[PDB]
Amino acid sequence: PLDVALKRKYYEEVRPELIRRFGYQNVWEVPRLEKVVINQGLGEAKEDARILEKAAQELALITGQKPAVTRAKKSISNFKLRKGMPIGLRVTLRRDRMWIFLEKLLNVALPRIRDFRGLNPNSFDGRGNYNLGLREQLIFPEITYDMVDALRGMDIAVVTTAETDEEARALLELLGFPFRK
Amino acid sequence: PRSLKKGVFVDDHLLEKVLELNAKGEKRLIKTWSRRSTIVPEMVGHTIAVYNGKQHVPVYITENMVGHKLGEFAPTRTYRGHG
Amino acid sequence: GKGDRRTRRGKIWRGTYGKYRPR
Amino acid sequence: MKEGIHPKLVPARIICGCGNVIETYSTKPEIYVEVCSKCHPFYTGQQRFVDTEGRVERFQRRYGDSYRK
Amino acid sequence: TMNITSKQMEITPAIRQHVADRLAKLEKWQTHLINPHIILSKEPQGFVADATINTPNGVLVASGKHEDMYTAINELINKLERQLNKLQHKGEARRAA
Amino acid sequence: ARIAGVEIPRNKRVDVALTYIYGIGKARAKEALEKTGINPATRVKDLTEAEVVRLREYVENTWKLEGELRAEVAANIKRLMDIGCYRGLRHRRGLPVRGQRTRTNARTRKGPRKTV
RNA sequence: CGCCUCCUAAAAGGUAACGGAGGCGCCCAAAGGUCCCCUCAGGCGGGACGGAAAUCCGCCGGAGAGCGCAAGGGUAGAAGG
RNA sequence: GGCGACACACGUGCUACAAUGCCCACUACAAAGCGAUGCCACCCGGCAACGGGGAGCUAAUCGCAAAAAGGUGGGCCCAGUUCGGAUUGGGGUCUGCAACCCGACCCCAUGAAGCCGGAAUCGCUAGUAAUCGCGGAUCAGCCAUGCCGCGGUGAAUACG
Ligand SMILES: [Mg+2]
Ligand SMILES: [Mg+2]
Ligand SMILES: [Mg+2]
Ligand SMILES: [Mg+2]
Ligand SMILES: [Mg+2]
Ligand SMILES: [Mg+2]
Ligand SMILES: [Mg+2]
Ligand SMILES: [Mg+2]
Ligand SMILES: [Mg+2]
Ligand SMILES: [Mg+2]
Ligand SMILES: [Mg+2]
Ligand SMILES: [Mg+2]
Ligand SMILES: [Mg+2]
Ligand SMILES: [Mg+2]
Ligand SMILES: [Mg+2]
Ligand SMILES: [Mg+2]
Ligand SMILES: [Mg+2]
Ligand SMILES: [Mg+2]
Ligand SMILES: [Mg+2]
Ligand SMILES: [Mg+2]
Ligand SMILES: [Mg+2]
Ligand SMILES: [Mg+2]
Ligand SMILES: [Mg+2]
Ligand SMILES: [Mg+2]
Ligand SMILES: [Mg+2]
Ligand SMILES: [Mg+2]
Ligand SMILES: [Mg+2]
Ligand SMILES: [Mg+2]
Ligand SMILES: [Mg+2]
Ligand SMILES: [Mg+2]
Ligand SMILES: [Mg+2]
Ligand SMILES: [Mg+2]
Ligand SMILES: [Mg+2]
Ligand SMILES: [Mg+2]
Ligand SMILES: [Mg+2]
Ligand SMILES: [Mg+2]
Ligand SMILES: [Mg+2]
Ligand SMILES: [Mg+2]
Ligand SMILES: [Mg+2]
Ligand SMILES: [Mg+2]
Ligand SMILES: [Mg+2]
Ligand SMILES: [Zn+2]
Repeated sequence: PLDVALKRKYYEEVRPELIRRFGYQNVWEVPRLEKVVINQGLGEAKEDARILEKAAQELALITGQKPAVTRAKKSISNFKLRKGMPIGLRVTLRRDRMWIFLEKLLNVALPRIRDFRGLNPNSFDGRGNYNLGLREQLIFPEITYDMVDALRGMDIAVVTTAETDEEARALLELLGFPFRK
Repeated sequence: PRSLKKGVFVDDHLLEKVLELNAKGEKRLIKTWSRRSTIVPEMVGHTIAVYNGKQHVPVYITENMVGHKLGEFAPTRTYRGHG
Repeated sequence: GKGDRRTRRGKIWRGTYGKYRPR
Repeated sequence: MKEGIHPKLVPARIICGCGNVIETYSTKPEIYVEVCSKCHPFYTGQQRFVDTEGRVERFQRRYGDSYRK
Repeated sequence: TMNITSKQMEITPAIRQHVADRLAKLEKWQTHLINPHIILSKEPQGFVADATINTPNGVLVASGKHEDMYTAINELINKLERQLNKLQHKGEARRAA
Repeated sequence: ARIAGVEIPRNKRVDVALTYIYGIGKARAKEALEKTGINPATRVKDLTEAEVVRLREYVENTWKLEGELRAEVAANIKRLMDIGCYRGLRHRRGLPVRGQRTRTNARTRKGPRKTV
């Protein structure tokens, strides 16, 4: 396990404030991060140029992890969709790479968002997880204007061990998630 | 717009009935033909009827419609489209 | 061209003066 | 992790324009950014980049009171 | 498109459509009727239906009069047809050596 | 997304480039390069990185730009359309606003002609 | 007009009418053998473009999905992926 | 208040779609007219429109006044652009009792359509066409890109 500042901030600062805010009686009860699942519902590469390998080369630079192919469940005529067609990328981040990604996400990425006014406070799972979408991929520090070709965003699922939205709001806000309300 | 050296123009005959209402516990409905008069802050909260050439239109003055003219709020042409 | 107020040629066309055609 | 498919994460500098430097990890060892959480106006309190306006209209005119009472 | 002027006189949109349907007889000759212009007027003895139309082969100008406005309209189309059929066929005459 | 959120063209001079920003014209291009002492004829591909954030800093702190400007212009058109004044009505219908004749022309505000 | 499925068919089997309803005359080089792994439809909540429905996340959800094609039987402790 | 409306349609024009061009700085060369609650030198304030001072001229004297294209130098480098300047937000000026409907101008920002135009159609035979600016009547101001004039630069072609 690497020494990453966000992980250290979780144990040194975040956990004590969470124990104090909610009075947990077991150390395993305090909310922690389970995984961060990044998803590109590309689909603009269905048939056209199934050379989304451009995007896989991008997410691999952003996460240090090679994303895996999502394929269409059924066929959908209106979306021009054949069952089995490759229509995006999912990469599951855990442990240090999860911290390393979230670290740059909060410090660098979210600030570079256009007209950024804070994360949507109402986006919480209802069971203590959070989700946010992105409109571009230049938002991240590794993807420069030179290397890019097209504007592809993503979905980001933040899965915690918290049972409720309030505990999860507490954990994420404490880690440095900027909420507007 | 009007030169700043000159004043904020009100027809004086409309300005008067504003303050007499202010200094007595307003309001009565003001009928007027003073489309050219500015909506000075003392008017805020009154409802004044503006002549558009045909009807006196009841125009309730609010806080965000001050640097304006009374005519702007009683438009003169009836138009509902073509066809 | 002549229809552009923010140029010299435009102010000549209108017969006016200012920052882009001084007097 | 499987071999020969993942970009290697190395320790990395991130230099923002405000002089802030972050000691993190990345596939690139040194990166320049134009903004960060340390200087972005949403983060740095109510740092109203420009419009610390207030109302601003429709009364801060007050040019003037010359009309009579 | 086709324009209709009622000079010193008021007409309905129905009347204007009758005119457009009546001028439609000229479509027979399969030639471009370019900006056709009809002028309906009222004189002390009856109505006057004027028209000016340009085609690729020439112009058409004709005036029709009659007590009945529709008849004056019809007389106009008759005078306009005879001119159009002259514009469309007069060149064929000097064909044999 | 260099400055300010707009990746201004290289290959072009700085004064010319900064015009490719919502809120910066030929006038404010002269103001930015004088106030930061930058040769106004230097291509963006040739700005020392010290010059860039020097140019970046002054521009973003001085004037409202891009989104904040656009939200404001909209907010003014919105308030005019809410307070129900005459100019607001012209924005309500998409008709022109500055007194122009509408019997002909006004194609910019109305859009390409609708047949009947 | 041969063949398959259900019903008529009277709880074994079988059972007729120019009785009631549908399908077949193919297909698959994997859609076959074996080994290992995996589990659906659907509902709710959350997520850029993205929608009733594309891909992602969470909870509920024993089989209502799936099993090339009719119908029936069977079936996730797999015959499904 | 309307004559300024606006699903549309036609006529006349203005500005253009760019490099024989566009922009900035400097420097030339006219004519005809107008001008005493008029024309305004020159100074000062303002980026500017303009404002405050203030001389001259009943005007071949003083003033509107700078003509512009051009010439010199520098930038732009073929992109919907340093082409084009519509549309809109905001801030001002001035006239006028009063600029909402419905004025002109200045400044910041916005920066549209348009890549030379279908059927069809107009003008022009020489200082003409084309192109460039200047003046006047009307007139508080101005919706003049109109009209009546003025000079600058200056062609092509006519077999028939
Ligand atoms: Mg623990
Ligand atoms: Mg929620
Ligand atoms: Mg949870
Ligand atoms: Mg980046
Ligand atoms: Mg020209
Ligand atoms: Mg221009
Ligand atoms: Mg291994
Ligand atoms: Mg190995
Ligand atoms: Mg008509
Ligand atoms: Mg006949
Ligand atoms: Mg700009
Ligand atoms: Mg107007
Ligand atoms: Mg049986
Ligand atoms: Mg049976
Ligand atoms: Mg039986
Ligand atoms: Mg038996
Ligand atoms: Mg039978
Ligand atoms: Mg059959
Ligand atoms: Mg296989
Ligand atoms: Mg489901
Ligand atoms: Mg959902
Ligand atoms: Mg959505
Ligand atoms: Mg969905
Ligand atoms: Mg089934
Ligand atoms: Mg009127
Ligand atoms: Mg008129
Ligand atoms: Mg109008
Ligand atoms: Mg019509
Ligand atoms: Mg014109
Ligand atoms: Mg022209
Ligand atoms: Mg070109
Ligand atoms: Mg453009
Ligand atoms: Mg275009
Ligand atoms: Mg341009
Ligand atoms: Mg304005
Ligand atoms: Mg007006
Ligand atoms: Mg040309
Ligand atoms: Mg032709
Ligand atoms: Mg002649
Ligand atoms: Mg003139
Ligand atoms: Mg005048
Ligand atoms: Zn920073």
